[PDB]
Amino acid sequence: FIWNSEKKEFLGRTGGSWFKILLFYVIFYGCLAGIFIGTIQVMLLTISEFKPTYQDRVAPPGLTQIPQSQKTEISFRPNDPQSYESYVVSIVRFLEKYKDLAQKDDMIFEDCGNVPSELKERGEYNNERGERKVCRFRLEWLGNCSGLNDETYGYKDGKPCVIIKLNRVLGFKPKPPKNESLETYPVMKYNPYVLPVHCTGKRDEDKEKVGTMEYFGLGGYPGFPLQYYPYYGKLLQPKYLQPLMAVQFTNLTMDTEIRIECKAYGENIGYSEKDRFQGRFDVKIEVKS
Amino acid sequence: KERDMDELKKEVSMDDHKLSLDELHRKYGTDLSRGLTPARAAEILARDGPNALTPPPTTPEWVKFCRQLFGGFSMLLWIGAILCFLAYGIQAATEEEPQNDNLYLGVVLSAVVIITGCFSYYQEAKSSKIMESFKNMVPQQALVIRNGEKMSINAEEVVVGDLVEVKGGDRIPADLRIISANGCKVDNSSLTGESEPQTRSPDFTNENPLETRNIAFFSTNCVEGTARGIVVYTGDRTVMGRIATLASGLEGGQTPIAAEIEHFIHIITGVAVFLGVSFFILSLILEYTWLEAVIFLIGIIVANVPEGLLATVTVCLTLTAKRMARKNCLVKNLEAVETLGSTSTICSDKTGTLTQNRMTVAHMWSDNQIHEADTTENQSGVSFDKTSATWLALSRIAGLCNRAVFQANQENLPILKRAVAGDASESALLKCIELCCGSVKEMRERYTKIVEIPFNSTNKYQLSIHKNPNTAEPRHLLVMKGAPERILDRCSSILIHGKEQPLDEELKDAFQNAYLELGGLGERVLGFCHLFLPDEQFPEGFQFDTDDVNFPLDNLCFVGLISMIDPPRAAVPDAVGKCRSAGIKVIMVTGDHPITAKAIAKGVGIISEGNETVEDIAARLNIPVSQVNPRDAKACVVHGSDLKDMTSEQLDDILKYHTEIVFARTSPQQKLIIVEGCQRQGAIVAVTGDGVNDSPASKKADIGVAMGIAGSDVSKQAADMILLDDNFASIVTGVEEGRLIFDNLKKSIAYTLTSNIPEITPFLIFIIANIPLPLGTVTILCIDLGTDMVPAISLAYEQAESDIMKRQPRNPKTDKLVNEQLISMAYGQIGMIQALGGFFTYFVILAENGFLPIHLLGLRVNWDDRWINDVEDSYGQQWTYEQRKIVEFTCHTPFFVTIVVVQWADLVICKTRRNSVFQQGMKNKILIFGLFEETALAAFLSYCPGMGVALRMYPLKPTWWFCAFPYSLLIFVYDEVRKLIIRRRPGGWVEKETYY
Amino acid sequence: DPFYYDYETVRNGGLIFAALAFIVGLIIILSK
Ligand SMILES: C[C@@H]1O[C@@H](O[C@H]2C[C@@H](O)[C@]3(CO)[C@H]4[C@H](O)C[C@]5(C)[C@@H](C6=CC(=O)OC6)CC[C@]5(O)[C@@H]4CC[C@]3(O)C2)[C@H](O)[C@H](O)[C@H]1O
Ligand SMILES: *[C@@H]1O[C@H](CO)[C@@H](O[C@@H]2O[C@H](CO)[C@@H](O)[C@H](O)[C@H]2NC(C)=O)[C@H](O)[C@H]1NC(C)=O
Ligand SMILES: CC(C)CCC[C@@H](C)[C@H]1CC[C@H]2[C@@H]3CC=C4C[C@@H](O)CC[C@]4(C)[C@H]3CC[C@]12C
Ligand SMILES: CC(C)CCC[C@@H](C)[C@H]1CC[C@H]2[C@@H]3CC=C4C[C@@H](O)CC[C@]4(C)[C@H]3CC[C@]12C
Ligand SMILES: *[C@@H]1O[C@H](CO)[C@@H](O)[C@H](O)[C@H]1NC(C)=O
Ligand SMILES: *[C@@H]1O[C@H](CO)[C@@H](O)[C@H](O)[C@H]1NC(C)=O
Ligand SMILES: [Mg+2]
Ligand SMILES: [Mg+2]
Ligand SMILES: [Mg+2]
Repeated sequence: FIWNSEKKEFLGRTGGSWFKILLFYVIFYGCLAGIFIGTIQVMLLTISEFKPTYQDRVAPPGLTQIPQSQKTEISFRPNDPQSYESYVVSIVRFLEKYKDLAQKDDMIFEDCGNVPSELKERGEYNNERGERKVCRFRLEWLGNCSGLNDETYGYKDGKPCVIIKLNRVLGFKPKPPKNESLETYPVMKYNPYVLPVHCTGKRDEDKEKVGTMEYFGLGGYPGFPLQYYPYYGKLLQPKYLQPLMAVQFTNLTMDTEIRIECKAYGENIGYSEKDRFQGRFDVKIEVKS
Repeated sequence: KERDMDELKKEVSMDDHKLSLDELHRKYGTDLSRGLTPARAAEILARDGPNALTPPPTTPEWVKFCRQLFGGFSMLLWIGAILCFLAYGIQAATEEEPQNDNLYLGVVLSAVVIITGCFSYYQEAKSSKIMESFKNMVPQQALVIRNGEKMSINAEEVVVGDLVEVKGGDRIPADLRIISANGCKVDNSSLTGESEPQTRSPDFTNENPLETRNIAFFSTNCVEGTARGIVVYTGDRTVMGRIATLASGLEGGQTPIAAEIEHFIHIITGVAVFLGVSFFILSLILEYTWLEAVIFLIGIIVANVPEGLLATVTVCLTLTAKRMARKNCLVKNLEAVETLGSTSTICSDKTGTLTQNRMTVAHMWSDNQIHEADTTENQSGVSFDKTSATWLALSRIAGLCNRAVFQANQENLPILKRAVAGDASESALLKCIELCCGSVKEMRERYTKIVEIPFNSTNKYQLSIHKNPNTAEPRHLLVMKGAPERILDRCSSILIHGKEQPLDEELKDAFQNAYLELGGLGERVLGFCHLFLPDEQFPEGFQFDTDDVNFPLDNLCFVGLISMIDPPRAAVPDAVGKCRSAGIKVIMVTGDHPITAKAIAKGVGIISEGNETVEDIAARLNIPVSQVNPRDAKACVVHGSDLKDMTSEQLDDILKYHTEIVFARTSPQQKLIIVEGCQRQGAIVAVTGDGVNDSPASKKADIGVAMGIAGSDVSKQAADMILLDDNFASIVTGVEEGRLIFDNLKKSIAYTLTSNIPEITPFLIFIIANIPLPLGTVTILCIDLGTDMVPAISLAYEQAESDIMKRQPRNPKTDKLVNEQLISMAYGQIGMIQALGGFFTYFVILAENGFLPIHLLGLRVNWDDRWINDVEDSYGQQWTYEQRKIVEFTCHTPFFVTIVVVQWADLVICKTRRNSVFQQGMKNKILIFGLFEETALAAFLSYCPGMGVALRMYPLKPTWWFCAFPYSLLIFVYDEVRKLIIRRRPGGWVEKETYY
Repeated sequence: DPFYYDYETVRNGGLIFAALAFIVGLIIILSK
């Protein structure tokens, strides 16, 4: 029945007219493709080259960590050099963008304050102005954690440390909580021009509290200086260096795993209970020896 | 060794019937006058088995629910479910999402199999119930004679070889060898097919025991007279029992629709494994480990499976079946609805099927003229002119001389279908007079019967004499009926228009050739005569008895003839007309006598006028019958006598070279052989039947059809469809309905099959170009089982695109349900435009949200990574997991909505295969509703609160809804011009490549 | 702020739509 492979004269199944149909499908599928690209082209006419057409999805930016772990977890032996190597290299390449000889140009780089400062507004989001300068970030701002060449350098080898970073959003201008700050634990008085961040063991119940935490920020404030905002997008600001802030855990119980959460506070900031990375942060660390 | 058993059952029977009664009883060890001894009787009764058929060997338990759960389509969904379950099992290789995905899916497939199973099951069950309600078996106790004494015992207690007496009305308890009889006419109507009651006698008549008069048969009622007989056969060993067991023992065969679906499945799974394998290879050719490649393989295959279309087909069929039932046409089985549509040959039975199996007045002789009466069950015909006085005289003769009287409870009943106690002919005549001339009650009691002579054993004249009811002349009225030649012997005067005459050979032979013409017409003729009496010679007080000649039995006044036959059912002739019109070949298969069979055949239009049999030619031309070349004969009446000596090639030839065929005098086994013979030709056969002789035939046919009332029980059990109202015209509607539901199935199928392109492609190019997954599993389900359901059903309500009863029956080999063309449309063309629409919407959403399409490539690796929370879009922004995943889910919803949008267009063009939508039009209301409910539904799932929590389906921004729009319009405009070109050029390249 | 979308209102529209769209469907199948 299906032994119709080839005979006089049809190629399996029927091979008289194969040209016609194939030609047809070539024309047809050609046209379809054309039409598709057509619609995708006009669609592409309607997106702004500067700002994305919808930002409502990234609205509460998230807090991220230097050594993004398999699942939020740094577990390592203080001794074995290969124990922490993955993390160490992650940090190494992360801050490789931040070195002082990497921001050489005064054409595209700008030296901002040594102290947190008011937001730097550059024009509008069009191209009338040139490509915007980008504010410098010197690794010295985080002391004892990547420390330039000066210490750690085990980068926590004795006791654990993680840099937290804020997610980039084009146009986003962080508003820190008012000087009427509804109980934000222990923090400096530099609320005017800094987006604050603080770390805790468990969220809002009992905790296996074991931690002493030291923070390194711009000028010493545990947060993000407003001067680096707003972000102008990859087109208007390539080589844009965003603020980094480091958190070192000095006192911790070594052979036990305890969980840490870092919250960033502000009105412009928000948290989702479904997204544990939205506005907040989670890290499980166990340093075992 | 049951093969052999059935091999002896397909062979026509034998008997001992021709024996000297001396030798008969010598063999059976019995006394002919005294029967046998009670001890002996109970000795045999418990020696074998009581007189009754072993109950139908079939009693499938409700465990037969299981049947509905498999077949072949539910098999496809089963292996699908299993594959998904295996896939998730393999996804137990890790910590894995399918808690909402693969197990969800496999369980859903299972749910569809089980639910569709339950539905179809419930339907067939319901039909079985309504059939059970028809079962009424009354015990009828047989009359035996044992030790010389007549004893009436339960019929099941009758043994082999004891004397039995049967009387007027008695049913024949078991197979008898008549030893003695008086005026005994048994009704063989359902068993052998003989229309008129056959008389039974001691004497051996025909070599074939079925036609002989010295045997009486189980399940046949004795119409009249009385007879004695020795029981030759008891229980299952009887004739009707052998038939019944053959019938129980036959095979259904695969229904045509079921086969078409099998082939359909072969196509679907074909593309399924081609895609699955080719992409398995392709996936390995890139990166993904065998694990991932296998998951993709199971993925693509399972995705190719239409879960919805099992429901939408079952519902489709059920709808058509519902209409069938509304018309009092019941289908035992669910797929049995289509079969008529595929039928190229109808083998029909004669008595009780094509005819009413009720002796009825056909033609009458008045004033040397033939007037046809109305032979229809419903009286839908033409009444004769009853004004003439000759008819009045005649009608009084027929009404007055009879033993026929209506029974106690027949008043409200229609005069025809109402019961009557009397002879065959007497019943016909009684009903006829009670109909045409008014009532026979006051009419028969008007004239008072003095002395009557019942039918004599010889000469069969029946006379009676009454007093005068008129006011003018008070002479005694004499009346007599009898066979035309005998009454012609005793008649002199003839009446015309109310005044007398003697007989002249001109009109005497006019009567002779009228009698030979009506007799030749297949009808049975009766001479009707009357004579007034010379009341001067026979005074008002004269009491004449039946001793000497009181009345001048000669020189009487011959009035006329009344002829009668069992007529076709009113609806029949037109119906056979339509079936022939639709190109179905009608073959009559009857066990009746050829002389009547041919006449009824010509009457219902199975043999058209002017078509000559071999013998008609031989007769007209005055030559030996052997001379004529059979090619010159279009029609043939095949005697069963020859049918026994016939071979395969011979019967094949008869069926091949004759257009109008009647097999007469054919045993049930031979009916089976004829059906099988039409099936050797590779054609779809439908059988229509009444009695037990159609049991093996109706079973073997691709579709059997019983008669709900005039049908017997065994053949009703054998039938795949029953006619409750006993209307033959239903057959026609049947072939129309099934012919239509074929087309609509295509449409439905096509529609659903179009959705597998825009459904499968997302997971395809997900693996290929490494973009984030455009369309999820839940969305895909909302399409397959959620939205498309109502439209895909609504398609079943589509109407005839042209006159279907015009077109020839389909060819099972050539014309297919799902064929290479359909797939070339659904997968090849329309499905593709759909897919493109979908992806377009996808890119509009992602590009608007900040991921430009070109940047979406390769992204998935990091995109699907739960722990990368800085993910660069085209604007340099950083997305977490849940954020971008919410855009992916809010990218699944618009892909789903887009599918709906393009299924609008698809549903409107799938409505019509050939006609442009501007012709056939939107008159389908369910379809409109389908569109509304569909869109409403999609809108709901997008926008209902917490659906992003439940289904990961998010509200669409309004502009989204329109991305799909031009693609739908393209689909519509495209197919419309295809269905324009096809109309304009029916050569045709578009018609050959596309029209499906 | 461009970081706010009236989803509740589009949500309301689509639903109110789904409501009419359905009951107009029902009028249609019930032609009396
Ligand atoms: C890149 C890829 O993505 C993830 O899984 C991928 C494979 C597998 O997991 C699933 C879910 O189980 C598959 C599944 O097999 C088959 C489907 C059920 C199939 C359908 C049949 C049907 O009828 O409807 C749809 C088509 C795609 C499908 O809908 C899903 C899509 C989600 C996905 O999750 C994708 C993992 O992260 C994986 O490790 C990584 O290789
Ligand atoms: C950074 O690390 C240095 C060690 O190299 C710390 O220096 C010590 O500081 C403590 C007071 O906290 C003194 O008692 C020690 O004598 C110091 N030792 C050395 C070698 O400097 C320094 O405190 C760390 N700074 C922070 C902010 O953690
Ligand atoms: C000639 C006619 C019939 C239609 C041809 C198609 C082109 C010219 C038009 C018609 C439909 C249109 C699209 C439908 C609506 C979407 C959604 C919106 O968010 C951006 C614009 C966008 C992407 C449109 C771009 C241009 C489009 C593809
Ligand atoms: C037959 C053809 C013309 C189909 C036309 C139906 C279109 C125009 C209908 C069907 C579904 C409808 C949408 C469903 C969702 C709502 C959300 C609401 O907040 C604003 C309008 C909006 C977005 C509707 C606009 C009109 C809509 C897209
Ligand atoms: C907040 O209040 C403190 C005194 O409680 C004051 O010293 C400080 O300057 C205030 N800062 C702002 C921003 O108002
Ligand atoms: C750190 O913890 C140890 C033991 O838990 C304690 O003795 C020590 O004082 C702590 N260091 C501080 C408080 O600086
Ligand atoms: Mg059958
Ligand atoms: Mg019959
Ligand atoms: Mg599908």
